[PDB]
Amino acid sequence: AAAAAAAAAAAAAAAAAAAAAAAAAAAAAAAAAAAAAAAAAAAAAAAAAAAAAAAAAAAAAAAAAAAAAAAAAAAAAAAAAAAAAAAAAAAAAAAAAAAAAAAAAAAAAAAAAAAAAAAAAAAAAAAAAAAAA
Amino acid sequence: EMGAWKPLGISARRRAMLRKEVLTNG
Amino acid sequence: GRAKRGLYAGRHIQYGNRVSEDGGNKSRRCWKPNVQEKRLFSYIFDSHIKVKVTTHALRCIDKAGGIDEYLLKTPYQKMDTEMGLYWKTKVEARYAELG
Amino acid sequence: LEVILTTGIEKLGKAGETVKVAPGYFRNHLMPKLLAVPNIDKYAYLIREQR
RNA sequence: GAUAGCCCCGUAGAUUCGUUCCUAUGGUUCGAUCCUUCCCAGUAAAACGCGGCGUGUUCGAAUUCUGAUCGCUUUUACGCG
RNA sequence: UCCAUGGAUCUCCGAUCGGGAAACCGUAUCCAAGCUCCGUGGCUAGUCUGCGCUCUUUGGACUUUGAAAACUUAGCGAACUGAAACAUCUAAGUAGCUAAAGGAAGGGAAAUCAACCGAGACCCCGUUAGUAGCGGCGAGCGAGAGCGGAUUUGGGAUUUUA
Repeated sequence: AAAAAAAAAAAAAAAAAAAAAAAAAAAAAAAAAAAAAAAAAAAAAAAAAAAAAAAAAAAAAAAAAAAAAAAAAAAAAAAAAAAAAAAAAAAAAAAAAAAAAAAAAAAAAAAAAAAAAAAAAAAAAAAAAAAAA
Repeated sequence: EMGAWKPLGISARRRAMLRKEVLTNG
Repeated sequence: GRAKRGLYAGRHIQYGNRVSEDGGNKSRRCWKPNVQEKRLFSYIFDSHIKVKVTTHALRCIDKAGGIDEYLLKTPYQKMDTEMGLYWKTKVEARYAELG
Repeated sequence: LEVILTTGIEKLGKAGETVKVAPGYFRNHLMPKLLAVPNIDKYAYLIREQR
């Protein structure tokens, strides 16, 4: 897989890297404790999204980014900053079912990280997190 | 916005200059 | 001039007249800012820390919520006292330790 | 000013309450005696976790 | 050896001199964004004293730089107006 | 001889390792890996077989300090003199002193002007004018915006989103 994605873009071919990293997402490498640190460096966080936005949902689904509530703040920030509110609330409900940051506390936790204003327009996905999501 | 929003978006002088350029086309 | 070692909150002595009440004489003088060497309490060290603050700076540390959570502010605005820059970077690195 | 109490004390509210107090009476005393804390959220957030 | 275009040295100039048209490429590309850093404020005013304003400072001084004190300003209705 | 290039040597103070009465007096470490050098152990002497030193040099990291005329920007900040004497005022934010900075520095793209019309960062040069304003309303101090030239520049954070 590394050799194939190297063929895709070490030669720096853009959509080739895109489809090949989607193929690695489909390869679904481990994400247990450090392989997830490898996978984010394979889906990053936020930024362009698009093909990455798939492996974002996917690396969230591998087990979860629940490795930390803090890294989970990083992941929710990525989802929000990719301006993908749909995938954002999706992965939100995903971790929620998947043992999230204890919504009976994660509610106020998101409240505080929102008063931090770091992830701002995801106040919409927060209205979801408070009404349905 | 929900409060007093971003002032008007653009620096009023960098809106007047642009409206000048625009209307310069007619 | 002593701010180079004090936490004077940018407060700076000012040299100007003093005007008499009736005759209108002008005789030079200065205005020195309030200065009350104190023993603040820093929740990082949890150990008293003795510095020469104004009262402007005192009230500011108060509002911001203590010497610690005041230190974590603009270095390019504390940039008057390089020893203050040092205070800030040290305390921030010790919070890093506690992260 | 106001603070939050890490323990109940006389002439003052119960343990887990937030209370308005005097500035010196907080800084010189009750800050180092470690009976109350400022209500910046970094500490507000640790109170309800000590409880 | 006296006042030189043609006595002399240079001088004009011509020239020689070192003055643009040009690098791929592996090493692997943290694989060209498979990264993201701290914001409502002791803040604007205010009173007094000062002063910079080319306008003695609020007997009339308008904005204003600063010392001590004190200190303001705002998202929410049949999922929508 | 001489020119150009490039190489050799290159005493001292200023001075910056320590002292200093300027031009003189005192002086590296740590660690690797280098042959030589100097004993040490081997007793098994087997490249007879091996350890641990040194002076040194390489090659690093420890080991460490820079100055100017005017200009600029600030911190201070005066009197003589003027008023026909003089205390508010002028001299003057000048003289001078100190600190910091670069070859310029600053200043800079509107919580700005103007007046219901308009303008459009910054400076610098004419002009408005010694006008208006200030001032024991005395002596003197004395413009802004606007018009003419020099300049010619805005850029970024905004992000319209898949």
